Amino acid sequence: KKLQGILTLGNKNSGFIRSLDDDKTVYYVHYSNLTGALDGDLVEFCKLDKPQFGDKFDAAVITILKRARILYAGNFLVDQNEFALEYKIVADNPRFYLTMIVNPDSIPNNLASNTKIAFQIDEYDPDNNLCKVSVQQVLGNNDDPLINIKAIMLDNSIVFETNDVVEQHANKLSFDTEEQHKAYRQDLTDLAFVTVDPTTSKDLADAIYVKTIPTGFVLYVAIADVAHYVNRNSEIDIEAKHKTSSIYLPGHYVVPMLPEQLSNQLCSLNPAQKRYVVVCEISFDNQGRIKTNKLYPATIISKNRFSYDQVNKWLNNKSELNCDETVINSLKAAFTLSDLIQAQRQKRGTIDLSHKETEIVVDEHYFPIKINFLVHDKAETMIENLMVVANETVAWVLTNNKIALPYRVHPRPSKKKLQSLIETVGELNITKPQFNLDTVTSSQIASWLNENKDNPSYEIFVILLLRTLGKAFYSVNPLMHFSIGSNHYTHFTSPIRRYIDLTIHRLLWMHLFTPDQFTDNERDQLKQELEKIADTVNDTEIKIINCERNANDYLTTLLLSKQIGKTFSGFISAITSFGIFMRMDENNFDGLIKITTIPDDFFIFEKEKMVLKGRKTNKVYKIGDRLEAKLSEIDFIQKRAILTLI
RNA sequence: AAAAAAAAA
Ligand SMILES: [Mg+2]
Repeated sequence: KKLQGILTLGNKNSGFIRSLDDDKTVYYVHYSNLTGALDGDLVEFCKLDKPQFGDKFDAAVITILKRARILYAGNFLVDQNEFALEYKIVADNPRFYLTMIVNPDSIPNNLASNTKIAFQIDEYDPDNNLCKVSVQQVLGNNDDPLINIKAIMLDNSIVFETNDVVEQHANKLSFDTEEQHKAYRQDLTDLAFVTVDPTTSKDLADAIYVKTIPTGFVLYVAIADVAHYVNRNSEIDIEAKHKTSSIYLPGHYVVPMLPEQLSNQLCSLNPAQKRYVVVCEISFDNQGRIKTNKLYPATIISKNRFSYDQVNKWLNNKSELNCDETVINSLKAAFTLSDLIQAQRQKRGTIDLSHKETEIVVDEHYFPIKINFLVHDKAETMIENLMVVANETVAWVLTNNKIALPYRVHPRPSKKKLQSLIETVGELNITKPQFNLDTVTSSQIASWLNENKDNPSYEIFVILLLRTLGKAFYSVNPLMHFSIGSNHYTHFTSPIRRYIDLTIHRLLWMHLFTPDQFTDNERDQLKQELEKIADTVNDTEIKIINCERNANDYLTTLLLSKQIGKTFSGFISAITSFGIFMRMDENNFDGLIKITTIPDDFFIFEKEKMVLKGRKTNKVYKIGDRLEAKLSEIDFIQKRAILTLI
């Protein structure tokens, strides 16, 4: 018969097709055999008669079954030649390789050159890779960095435009004063809950209070009661389900999963306002082992809105925070519990995969200024520990009550991927591990990292381990979370900005808090949808991560384009057939050193060790080597910084 | 070129 699979385009816009079969078989397809297909398209293909060159079969596309996109971002150009106007579009995406004939009836008379637009394909000629396109949206000035970020979101299918019906529905909502007197809702408004968040955030989902008892501690994790305001399958909910999460882009810019009157006002646990929450209350003994837990709706008043910067500076006795003594005692008790919890998590097995992370600072016109390294201090570590224990507790409560739910899962990595990792890292003098590769535990990977922290190449070690370990995702099947270290885990603590957390809250309400206010058909309708919700969230998480990486590259190469001629030190992060990727120390960005212009020899890529070796002199470039290199150009088409060795 | 845990965002 005929085969079917998804096309992925890479270097030079050749690529491969991943079949939909059981084996997920991979076939190579050269540019010349794409027959009009674009990156991400689902295609029908045939396997060519020609004998396999090696590695895998080569393929050709027969037809396109379903396009990955309907709109594409691009730059519109107009010029006058003779007495006739000429239109051109240059697609933002370098994998959009078709030559475009612009339908003139789609061009407003007032559309000026160098305007970012979105277009659709009206027709295509598979034999010449030329197509007719129509402008569908005018986005704005092509030189404005914010317009390019919005184009990137559009190119990744990420909704960002205001939805007028949804904003009007959200503006109708208000605080129901009578909800707090419900018998099922515990009044906790006297307790000294507080919030600790980055200084600029206005969506505050979580508040904490920790009390000491003679036998140990009681922790209160209060999470904004989003399900109270957002009814399932309402206009607001449907839009939230489409987004699946809030998006945070550089420089301030947030696309919220929920509109602002909810995300930053009615649900945000803002200081001094009465707010409805769902509380996970956990009592601990003096060893930090969970003794009991209860979940229940409540009312709170946050007493203080703190930043991470404020709490960390207070920790080092440099400055101090203006709050009641009950808050001070809760914060001190929260830190004691958090250090204690951290110790219990390491004992049970948990993999600390921390590494360098960055953010891009932009000015008032969205132009990038500099790159900052992020820190993850005690206060951020403290909140993280309390949020993890609540998430894990809720996962177990729902499982124990036999309620189907979406877990946050992370499977054990395969034996083959680990062995591949082991060989790669031996050239970096990372110890060979002693554990069994089929059975290796979280505890054993953590110990393995530990016996190597002082190695100069520990940073790239963690990078390679992170790729070996792979993606976490959501699943209704009760799979383990290998890197966190638990057999059951979910996302409960952030429903203002993640749709899964909202779903978890709904499950709590419908099965445990007020099952009597819902019918069995409501419970079964949600149960039947869980796997589709997990699928959409997983698919959209990929799009968001790709969107962030596009924006990081666009903004970082735009910033470096003004620093041509500076020399940067760094280390080799990857070796490819077309050259070396070097990660620059000062900005954590990978630049490309093209193979052809490496000095002193002619270098050949050898896939065996993933090195470049010089045909004479035996010079070897390998992953991890320290380098110094010159910034020679910015490739604005592919958004790669190109470097030359010094 | 390829890709990633956790947490607050
Ligand atoms: Mg928070």
